[PDB]
Amino acid sequence: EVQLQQSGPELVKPGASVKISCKASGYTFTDYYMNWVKQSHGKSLEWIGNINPNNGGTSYNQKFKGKATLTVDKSSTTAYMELRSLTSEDSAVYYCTRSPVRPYYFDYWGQGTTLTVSSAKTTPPSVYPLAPGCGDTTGSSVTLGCLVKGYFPESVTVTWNSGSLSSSVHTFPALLQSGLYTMSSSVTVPSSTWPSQTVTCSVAHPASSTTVDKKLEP
Amino acid sequence: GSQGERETWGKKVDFLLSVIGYAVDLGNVWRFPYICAQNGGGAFLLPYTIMAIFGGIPLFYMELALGQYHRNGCISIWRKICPIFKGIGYAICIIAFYIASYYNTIMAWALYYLISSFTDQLPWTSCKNSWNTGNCTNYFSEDNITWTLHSTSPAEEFYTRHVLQIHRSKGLQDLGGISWQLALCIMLIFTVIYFSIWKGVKTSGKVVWVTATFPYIALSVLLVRGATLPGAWRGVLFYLKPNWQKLLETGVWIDAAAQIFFSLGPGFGVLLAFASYNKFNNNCYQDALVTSVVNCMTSFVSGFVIFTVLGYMAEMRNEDVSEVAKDAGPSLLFITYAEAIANMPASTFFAIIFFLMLITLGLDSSFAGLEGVITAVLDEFPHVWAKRRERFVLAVVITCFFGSLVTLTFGGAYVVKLLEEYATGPAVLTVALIEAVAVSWFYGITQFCRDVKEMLGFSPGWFWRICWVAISPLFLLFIIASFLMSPPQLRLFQYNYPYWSIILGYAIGTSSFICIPTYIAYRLIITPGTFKERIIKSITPE
Amino acid sequence: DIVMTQSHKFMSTSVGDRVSITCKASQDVSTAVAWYQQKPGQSPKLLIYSASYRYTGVPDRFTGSGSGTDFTFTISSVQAEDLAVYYCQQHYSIPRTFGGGTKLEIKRADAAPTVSIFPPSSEQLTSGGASVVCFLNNFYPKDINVKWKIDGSERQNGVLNSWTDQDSKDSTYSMSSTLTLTKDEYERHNSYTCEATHKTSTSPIVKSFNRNEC
Ligand SMILES: CC(C)CCC[C@@H](C)[C@H]1CC[C@H]2[C@@H]3CC=C4C[C@@H](O)CC[C@]4(C)[C@H]3CC[C@]12C
Ligand SMILES: CN(C)CCC[C@@]1(c2ccc(F)cc2)OCc2cc(C#N)ccc21
Ligand SMILES: *[C@@H]1O[C@H](CO)[C@@H](O)[C@H](O)[C@H]1NC(C)=O
Ligand SMILES: *[C@@H]1O[C@H](CO)[C@@H](O)[C@H](O)[C@H]1NC(C)=O
Ligand SMILES: CCCCCCCCCCCC
Ligand SMILES: CCCCCC
Ligand code: NA
Ligand code: NA
Repeated sequence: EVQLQQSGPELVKPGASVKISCKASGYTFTDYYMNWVKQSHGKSLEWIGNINPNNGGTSYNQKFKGKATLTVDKSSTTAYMELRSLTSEDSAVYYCTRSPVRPYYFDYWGQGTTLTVSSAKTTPPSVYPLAPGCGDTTGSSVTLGCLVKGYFPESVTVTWNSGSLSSSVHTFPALLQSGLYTMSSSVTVPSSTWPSQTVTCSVAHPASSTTVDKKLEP
Repeated sequence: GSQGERETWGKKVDFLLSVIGYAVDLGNVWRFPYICAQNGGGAFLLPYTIMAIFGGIPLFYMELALGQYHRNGCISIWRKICPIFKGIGYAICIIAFYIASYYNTIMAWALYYLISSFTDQLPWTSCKNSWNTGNCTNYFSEDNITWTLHSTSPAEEFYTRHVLQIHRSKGLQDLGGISWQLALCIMLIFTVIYFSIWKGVKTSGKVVWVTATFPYIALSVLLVRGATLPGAWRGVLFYLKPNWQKLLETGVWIDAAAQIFFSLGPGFGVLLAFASYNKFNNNCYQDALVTSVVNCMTSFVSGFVIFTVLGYMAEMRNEDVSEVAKDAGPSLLFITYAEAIANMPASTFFAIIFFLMLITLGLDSSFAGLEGVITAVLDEFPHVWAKRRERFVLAVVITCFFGSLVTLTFGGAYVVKLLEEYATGPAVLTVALIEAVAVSWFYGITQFCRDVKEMLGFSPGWFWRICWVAISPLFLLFIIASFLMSPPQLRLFQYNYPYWSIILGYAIGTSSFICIPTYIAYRLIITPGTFKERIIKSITPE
Repeated sequence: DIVMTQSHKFMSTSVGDRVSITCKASQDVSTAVAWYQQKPGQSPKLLIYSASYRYTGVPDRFTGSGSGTDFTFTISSVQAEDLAVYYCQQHYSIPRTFGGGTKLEIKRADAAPTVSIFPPSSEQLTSGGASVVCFLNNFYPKDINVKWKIDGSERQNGVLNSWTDQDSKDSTYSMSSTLTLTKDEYERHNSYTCEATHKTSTSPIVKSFNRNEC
């Protein structure tokens, strides 16, 4: 049960600073190096630096010297990384990963932390239901779906009936336009469960902390 | 008169190998390869020579000439040059007492490592010992093993917890008490140096025959051994890989200068004493040139001797030779290299000849080290001393032994670092600067060139004169200023030195040359007449 | 520093085929190469360490080989859930660098795109807008044309195509064509129609609906 739980998404204006946490469990925290890997959108992994939890023995990368600052707390077994002078390039997904001294592999990773560096205002998402017409042909399966328009940044989660069931859910990637994102979701459910039971799509926006739920109606 | 003339050398080759044996030591083996690897690689060869030709060689030759000309000790020679600077001859003495406090103890370790290498199975191979912890993980064990932040190797465990026993101390604060084993070892060493000095230059020219010739043989064996090891090309590559961007840094030049200073060991009076016992018409140029050219070459091949083995070690592990060579100290020899030796056929052999090599690397250098001081005191206090030489030499050796008991403690290595980097070093550089200034700007460089013109039959070239006049004192001045402006942060065995360490080091350092200004004040307060007349009797030879 | 170069940014394979990814390093590495697997939307997962050795909790189908500068990660039996981006990484010199990444796409038989058109909801009409949606589900490959028709006329403005990543169950792509329009313009037209042209059939799939209360 080696688990590495990081902090949530962060939306910060350029020039400011941001701190990311990393709570470790399931292993002896004082036994392994704690690392931080930066992954840009569509790019490769990029090792920032490590830190020795025993004494805080940091080892940064030359590319990140003066860019990132690593700290550690043994009292709660939690690592931290601070970034100052934030720019558009810093807008990426950051991981904190465990690693031994030798051989230096990254055995366990964190779930990641989506960082968005922009001065754009936190816009709440508009949730509009996408119900099939009353003139459509009900076959062996009906396809439902929900639409999300206008929100910032890329931090949204669309679930279906508390994650049950979702064995045919198709989620479409968000598209950015005029500083606002727009995405959509669909689900293929048989005709023997609609509209008999209750099917409700949930749209959560952690950046604006807004959760809107909409039920499909033919 | 009661006594007329002093003794001489038994043979040219004897002292020719004596000075070389003193120049060559531990530092030649492991310090130069490391500092050469991390400062431009092969490109470090360029500033290393420049700091030699302009800095090292002129000081070496200038030091070697005065001794063979005046034939006086480190103390009595100033009475014939600049009496007020006579304190120099005393300062060095005190300096020596500090140096001998640790420089021998190192050898002790090797000795303790040598007497433990007579077993068919070397102690630092297995983990089933009385000093190893539960962290001890060795090879010929389960595969797939993965190293941990707290994990240690049986070699590291053997050095740390057995011989050095540094786990029994919390630092400089609490280091007591003394280990009796290394005490017996250092007693054996203080005994083997006694019988090589007590009879004078007669034995110190004969004992050197073995101590100075053995390391080259052993280095040859280790060379042809390490060359046959698989993946040894990595260490050589890392050893010679040119990093010309390092030459732009003003640091590596200072590193080279300091390095070439300490390897040469001028300005200490040892070369003065060795030169004292020699033919008057004997050549000084060729002697100085040859010896030095060796002290360096020897460093150069020693580099291969180390990096082939470390390359093999990086091959057996997983690369980046810097990782296996992170620690820059005795641990590179006592842990890394030793652990590399343990994993080779005929390990007992390659261990014995290696530690024996270390000991012989140290003694010869330790022979002279005492030899210079003894010569100085005997020449300063003649016929009140020399009643027997064995008495005085014994009186020195025992004193050095009691002075080394602080280093024989559990937290002794800490003291070694502290004394070697914060105390003795900058003081030797300082007194070397004082000598370089005194001979060139007080006694006169012209008269010196005239003395050389008397000995060699011809006046030294402009290339050397211009070096003694300006290049050398600035050469030392640069190093001294570089150190004093930013003393290095000391670290040893996962232990950072306290902030007050520099205060203690400087305290020990300053207490060494308290004698020169107070002696200047002594003669200045003793000599009657005007202060200008006193300084005139202090500037003019006696 | 060290440059881990993956020449092939993308590689195609089928379910059950043998696939191998190459990794080129700057200098000689001996046997210090690690292979990580990163599924779309998840964190990287260590599969191979030290050239050939497998990590704990890794299936037998994942292997590793190589010794020097060129290294190879081999998969014997490709599964639908093996769909991920694979990375190689050196672990000898500081700093630790990674490869470009090889996105392993799965090749299979063609599939007919289930097209489904959807009328603007009343909740969107309340705010004062209307977007007709055209979903394209379960097809292969990714290359597919989408043409819109408001009232027989080819609509091209206000159309957004969104392609998802490949599927990890049946390996089928899916896309969404969105036609965003105003309420005023929406209430001036009745029957919308979206059509899709794929390689499965020469005749484009046509879906249509009426605004007059379906
Ligand atoms: C050889 C003589 C002349 C040197 C004496 C200089 C004095 C002032 C120096 C030398 C050693 C130094 C001490 C070294 C040890 C300690 C213990 C530490 O917990 C407080 C600082 C303290 C107390 C230092 C204070 C300053 C100190 C006492
Ligand atoms: C220079 N060559 C390599 C020998 C080194 C040994 C050394 C030496 C001097 C007195 C002794 F009793 C024993 C040994 O000679 C001079 C010297 C200066 C410093 C400084 N700072 C440190 C050590 C020594
Ligand atoms: C191993 O080392 C750690 C710290 O280095 C120490 O806490 C632990 O007690 C050691 N193990 C044993 C069995 O002594
Ligand atoms: C591999 O090494 C690790 C070191 O932590 C160990 O936990 C693991 O059990 C080893 N693998 C096997 C199969 O024993
Ligand atoms: C590299 C220096 C070897 C000798 C170390 C002695 C400490 C004093 C040196 C001060 C100048 C660096
Ligand atoms: C200037 C050196 C001062 C040292 C104090 C002991
Ligand atoms: Na030397
Ligand atoms: Na020697």
